[PDB]
Amino acid sequence: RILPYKPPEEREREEFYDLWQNEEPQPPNPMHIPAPKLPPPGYDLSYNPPPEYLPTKEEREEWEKMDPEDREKDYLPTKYDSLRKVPAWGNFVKERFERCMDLYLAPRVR
Amino acid sequence: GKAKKKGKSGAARNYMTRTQAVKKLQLSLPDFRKLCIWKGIYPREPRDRRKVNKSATASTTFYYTKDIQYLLHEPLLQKFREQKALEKKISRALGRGDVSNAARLERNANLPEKTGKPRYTLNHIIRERYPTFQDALRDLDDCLSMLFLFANLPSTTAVPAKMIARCERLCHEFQHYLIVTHSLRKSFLSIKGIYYQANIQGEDILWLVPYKFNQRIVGDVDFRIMGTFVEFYMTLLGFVNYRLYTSIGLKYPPKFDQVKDDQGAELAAFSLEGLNDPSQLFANFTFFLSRETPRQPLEFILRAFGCKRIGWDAVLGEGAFTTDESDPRITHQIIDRPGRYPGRIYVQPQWVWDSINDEELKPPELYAPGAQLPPHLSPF
Amino acid sequence: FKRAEKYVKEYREQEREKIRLARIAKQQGSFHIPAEAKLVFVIRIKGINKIPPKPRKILQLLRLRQINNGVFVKVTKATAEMIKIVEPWVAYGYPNLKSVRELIYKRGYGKVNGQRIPLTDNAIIEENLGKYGIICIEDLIHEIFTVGPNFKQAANFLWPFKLSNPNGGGNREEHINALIRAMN
Amino acid sequence: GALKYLEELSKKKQSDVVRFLLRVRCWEYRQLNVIHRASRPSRPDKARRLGYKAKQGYVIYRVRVRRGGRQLKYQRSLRATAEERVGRRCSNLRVLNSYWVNQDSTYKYYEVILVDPNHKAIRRDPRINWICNPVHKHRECRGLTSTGKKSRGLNKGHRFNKTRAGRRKTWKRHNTLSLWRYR
Amino acid sequence: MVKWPEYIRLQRQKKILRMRLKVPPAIAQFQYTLDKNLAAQAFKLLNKYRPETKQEKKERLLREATAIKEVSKKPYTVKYGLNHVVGLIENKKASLVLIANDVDPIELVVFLPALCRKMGIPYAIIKGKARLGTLVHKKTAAVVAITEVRSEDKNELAKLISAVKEGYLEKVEDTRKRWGGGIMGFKAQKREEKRK
RNA sequence: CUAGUAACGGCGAGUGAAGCGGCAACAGCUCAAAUUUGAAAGCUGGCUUCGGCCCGCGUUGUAAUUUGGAGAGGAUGCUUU
RNA sequence: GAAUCAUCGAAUCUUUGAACGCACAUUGCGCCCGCCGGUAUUCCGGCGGGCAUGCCUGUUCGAGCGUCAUUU
Repeated sequence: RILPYKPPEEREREEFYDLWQNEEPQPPNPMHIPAPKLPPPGYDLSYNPPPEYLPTKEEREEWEKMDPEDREKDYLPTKYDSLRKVPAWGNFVKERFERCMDLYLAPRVR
Repeated sequence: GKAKKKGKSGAARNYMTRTQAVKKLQLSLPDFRKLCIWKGIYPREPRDRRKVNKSATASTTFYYTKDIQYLLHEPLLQKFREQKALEKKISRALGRGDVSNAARLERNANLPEKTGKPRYTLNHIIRERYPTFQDALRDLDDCLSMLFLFANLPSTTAVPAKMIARCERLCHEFQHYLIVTHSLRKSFLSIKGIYYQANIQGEDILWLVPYKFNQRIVGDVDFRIMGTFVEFYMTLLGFVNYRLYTSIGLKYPPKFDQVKDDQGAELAAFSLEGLNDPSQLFANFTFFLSRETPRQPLEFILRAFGCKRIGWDAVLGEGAFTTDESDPRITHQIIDRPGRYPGRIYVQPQWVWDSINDEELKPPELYAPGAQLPPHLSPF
Repeated sequence: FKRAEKYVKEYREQEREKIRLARIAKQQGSFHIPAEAKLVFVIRIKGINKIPPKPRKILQLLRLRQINNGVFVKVTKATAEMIKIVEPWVAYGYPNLKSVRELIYKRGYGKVNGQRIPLTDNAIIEENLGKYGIICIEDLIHEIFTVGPNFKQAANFLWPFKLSNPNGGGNREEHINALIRAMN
Repeated sequence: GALKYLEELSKKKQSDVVRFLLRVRCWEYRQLNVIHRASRPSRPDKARRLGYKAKQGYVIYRVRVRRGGRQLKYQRSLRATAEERVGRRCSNLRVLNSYWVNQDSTYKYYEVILVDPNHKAIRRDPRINWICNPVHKHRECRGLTSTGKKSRGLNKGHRFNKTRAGRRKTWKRHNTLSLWRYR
Repeated sequence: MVKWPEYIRLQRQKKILRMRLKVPPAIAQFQYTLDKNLAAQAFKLLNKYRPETKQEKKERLLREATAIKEVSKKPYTVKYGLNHVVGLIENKKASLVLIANDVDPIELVVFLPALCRKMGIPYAIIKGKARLGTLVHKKTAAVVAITEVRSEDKNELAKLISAVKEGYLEKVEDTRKRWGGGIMGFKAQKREEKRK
């Protein structure tokens, strides 16, 4: 009835199943509105776009002069000759955190 | 003839404010917010906010009656009261000075810092939220994007190094599922990072893997809210990864060596046992990544397309082909610098991504080193 | 207000350390280690509040002042006796490739103009050093795993790593490589 | 043996240490309710001697009763009036016994031991499971406590002839005309 | 002005009455407890002789049971319980006795300082019956005692026995016999002058 | 049955027992006051595959031993489950 | 397997009444949870389970310079 003794260091040595085991189709209720997925990555998101997609240096300066969150696009394309010249994205985590409040703090309208 | 009030009848019965929902649930505001992430509760918009509440503002958020009633009957709400009393019991033995009673009560707590497995069990909530495996793959889009982003980020109080070590272990396990089934189709290079598209059961999954560098995290970010997102997605990851391995017949969880993982094998330590156009691309080819090229995004791609023999530098990893560059077995070396053996083709990692996207063997003469690269295109 | 409880303890720790420090100089400063040059990642842990003056000069020499910092050193017959003085406040051990590559990637800070900036661009690397044979972070990563002559500047470039405090996770040979994983 | 010391101290109750305690407690008990509750007995030696245990199902209640006459005298004792007022308050419990705790010029203060017949610790214990039986409902109302046995004259001897089995039963026996068949 | 709750006022008025009324020497000696240094040194020794809790006693019995399937000395713990402790001090088995100052029926400990002084065991009076229950692994302990310690710290108890004697016992010697009271404030002094 | 006796009384009216003896029926016990102190050994819950887990009560005392025509402790050797 | 049959271990059991959401001389007036029908996420009607007081044990929440510890 009773397990014998194991010393507590050996207890620290000591310390998956199918969710859809019986799966049936379920009709979705019309009130629940699913979240809209993110757009697919466009041509201009690439680190080496065609040179017709270059803006010149004036609106790069004009981009940095005006305040953030006043932009139609949070990005403009850049040119990089090699992947080692490409740095990490500066505001990636802030964008994903803004997606979090887009996912659970900003409402959906059907 | 009966008199009925406009305040008590109408949209006020249907929609309820956030403050009224919190007071009804008798929970704290972070507790109510966390339960909304797990259960998928959503504020939505009423048709007329004035009809819902006469004293109301557009900045205020409302809620539906039915999903609030689900939160009232949530077993997690019962589990929150049990965990709160248990957290009071942890400070009991600390206050008494009872070290042994503190050791066992934290062991009864099963706190996630020392375990890595999430604190609460949400198998029933995930089952209620996702009715089909296709919807799990649809939410795997943001799940894998969350997983690889927060696997690159360092450890904090909300996300300890144990949970990232579990995250990078399970992310490679899902990657090992992809390289067995050859599921990856499109790879995309971008300033934000590297995008990947793979097809599973007729469903496409997109995720973004930033470059392995130092990403600044400072500002106003809540580590608790990204922590509960990871905890929800980690539980969704484990049951999906168990389903996919049992679907293909490979055993789950796969075995691994801690010595190889500590020595830097990464993708090489994870050995997968079968029993408890993509393949034709580099069907019989040898690859050698140099020290500059990113090993982790490259190794994911060519193993997904079934290339057999790949090596890299000793300082880049462990458990690979021979490190020395004098071996003539290698055909294509991936170099990116600003030997020169005639038997070895010298080519750039940009050629790798273009050849995966086009699947037409783009010429290495055009992608020769020391020359300006052609503009690559987005497959989407 | 501070009690005579702490006064006697502080003077007892000071005479114990002075005897041990004067033990060390009077005896031969030789460690039971092979003469082959090796590499140490060394971490300051708070030993005692008061500090003696010979380690005062040498802890400023390792710029190891703040709580729970780390830095990479290379052992010589000199650097051993530097390590063989500062034992109670530091932990010394041989790193592994996974431990070192993560630590700079998760936390990489550089020193220019007396400023602690992150490691955001490899173009910043060439703007900082440039002409020392280094080409990116992985060049510095390889420089850590096998010591070259330019490691002296790479140690000087690299800021001390301000690691996070663990919640409970002299010489330790592999236990410090367990300590980096517990507290990074 | 701390309760032997308490027994000797309770005997000496006009002395300086105890009269101080009886003064400060009477002030506190006066400003509390009439039929308030006590978490622990104020006289643990008297509670122990009378049957109180530190077990779930045993509670203590404190009662203040007005002192004086009813020159008609109320034949019910002030302890019997105290016991009747707890039972009408704690109607789910059974009055075990009671004891004196304090005095004033206007009030007398008693502490009453109650036993819960519906707890499981009480029904399991054969030393107190007798009070679980339905004969012992409201013992204080029938004169079945130590106060009631005193006021009913339930002693033995020539001195207690009229009341040693109940005076109403004895008066019925002594006033009955017994007629037999073969008279 | 505002109205306080009834139990708040009653427990606050119990403060003023205790400090105003002059107290007989049996209860007045409980107002003189020991100092911060002697408490920490006493509890340093006493923590070393804590009893075993329900968890590590159940594991220790599980030790000897599974070994019997497949040699001990006398345990030394701090002694507690009133009738157990006063039985020990009546039999001169106790070395040091530590008494709480806040036993709600004070009579349960009011004979203890005289009984310890008659029998010859040195005693002390400490703040907190909750602090003694911490040592005991109970909620509250009215009194604790030490009978015998291991030979590792026979010297530590002897120095604590002396430190309790010359630091607490020969300082309250005159205040054992003398009454309490005499903490009258400015409002009480003006009221007494008006009454007289 | 004692006994309309003793005893009490505008000693008028009156009131009014009991021990003994013969029967009927019979049956004895539990605490508090003790230090288990070489080990709170006691008990309520609610979680369970039910086999045994935690929470609380409780040392200001829950079990065992003992209740003054007794008893405890040692020793002692038979007899009981 | 009849019965204005007997037995009786399973059910049903309207309003009241110690009478228990409020009122009562009206088949009325409120709140929490769920369901159904009729234009129906908003309107109406109906139905189901609940909502008295004193006290006991536990659970949980709160207050009190009542009160203890907290520089190793």
